[PDB]
Order: sequence, then C-alpha cells, then structure tokens
Amino acid sequence: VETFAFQAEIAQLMSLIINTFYSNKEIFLRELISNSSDALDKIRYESLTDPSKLDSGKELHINLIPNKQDRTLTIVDTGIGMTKADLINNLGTIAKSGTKAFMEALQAGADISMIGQFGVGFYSAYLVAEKVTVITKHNDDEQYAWESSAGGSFTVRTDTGEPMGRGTKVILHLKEDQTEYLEERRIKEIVKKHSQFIGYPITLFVE
Ligand SMILES: CCCCN(C)C(=O)c1[nH]nc2cc(O)c(C(=O)N(C)c3ccc(N4CCOCC4)cc3)cc12
Repeated sequence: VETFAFQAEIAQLMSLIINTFYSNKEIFLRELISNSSDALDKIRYESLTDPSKLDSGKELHINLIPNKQDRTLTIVDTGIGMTKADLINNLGTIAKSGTKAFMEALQAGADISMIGQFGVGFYSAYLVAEKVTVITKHNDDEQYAWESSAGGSFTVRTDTGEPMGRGTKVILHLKEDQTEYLEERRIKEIVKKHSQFIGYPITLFVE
C-alpha cells in the first residue's frame, strides 16, 4: 500500500466540499455518471482504429449498485479505465487548474452544482461519501485500487479482488445521514432529472 499527499489545491477543494453548507448534494451522481460516460466515449473512439482494444470486453455500459448492508453506492462502467500514472499523477496534475478556477468562481457567486464546468466533478463524491474507493483496469496496465477518506492523503495498491476486465468502479462509502442515495426511488428520480440523455445503458441493480 502506497500513501500519497494530494496536490495542495485538491486537498483545499476536498475540505471546501466537506465543510460548506450546501443542501443540493444529489448532483454528485450526475458528475460520476458523466465521468463514466466520458471513459466509455474514449474506449469507443479508440476501438474504431484498434478493434483489439475491446478484447477486454465489448459491452459499453454503466451499472448503479446500491448496498444497504455495506452502506455503499457503487458506480461501475466498462470505459477505458485508468493507469497507475493517471491515479497517482496525471489526473491530479490536470485538476490543479480547474480546482483553482472553481474555487475562484465560488468566491464570485458560483455554487457547488457548477463543479463539472471546471473538470473536477469527481470530488463532489465527498458531498455524500466519508470514503471513496476506486477500482480501475486499463488495457495497458494492472488492476489498481485507489482510496481516500480525504484528510489530505490517498492510497494506491494493486487490487487482488475480482478482475474487472476493463473499466472503473467507484465505491461510495456513504455518510450515515446520506442513505437516501441507496433508495431505488431516489436514484431513479436523480438519473431521470440529470442523466436522462446519457448515451449508454444505465442499469440500476435491485437489492
Ligand atoms: C485520480 C483521480 C481519479 C478520479 N476519478 C475516479 C474520476 O474522476 C472518476 N469518476 N468517475 C469515473 C469513471 C471513470 O470511468 C473514470 C475513468 O476511467 N476515466 C478514464 C476518466 C478519467 C477522467 C475523467 N475526467 C472527466 C472530467 O474531466 C476530467 C477528466 C473521466 C473519466 C474516472 C472517473
């Protein structure tokens, strides 16, 4: 298990998301589904010039898996996945500019729901989750598990769990007062409101 410090701007953003009073928390789901859709668009585009990129799985979809027993909401996709370099360095380096722009926009009157306009929508997961675990598999790398409960650090390890084939699974370990996001009616309402035109099948698993 390797432990890393977040980029300073990202730790600041995470603290702002955790500490700001903001009732419209449901937007985290739209952000995470949008991110999955982007990863799916990426593998679909790459597979046009290299069909072998789909040898790890032809189906392009998103599954939403609430679990009342573990108090987790899992968002699974069969997108392009992420390399170890993406998890440790690349995505966080890119997120520095968007984080700075988003925090400046909030000071000027923007609200937390606008987070996706800055390329840092993933961090809205901390509106509802005390911990986030991300399992990912890219065709050019091994399967990894990234994890953070904020506090300024995250961990990365090789994942020994069940192989995924290709894609990303975001596991949200929900805060005790955010269990509404495990209810079928609530998740259906949010998907219909914010993600009705996503161009991939979204299957909401029943418990
Ligand atoms: C270290 C930071 C990790 C944060 N992390 C987990 C997320 O951001 C995130 N959340 N849900 C996701 C679903 C996914 O399939 C993927 C994924 O596999 N790829 C390739 C991906 C990468 C970047 C993006 N952005 C989209 C917005 O603009 C920045 C890049 C969209 C997809 C990433 C997801």
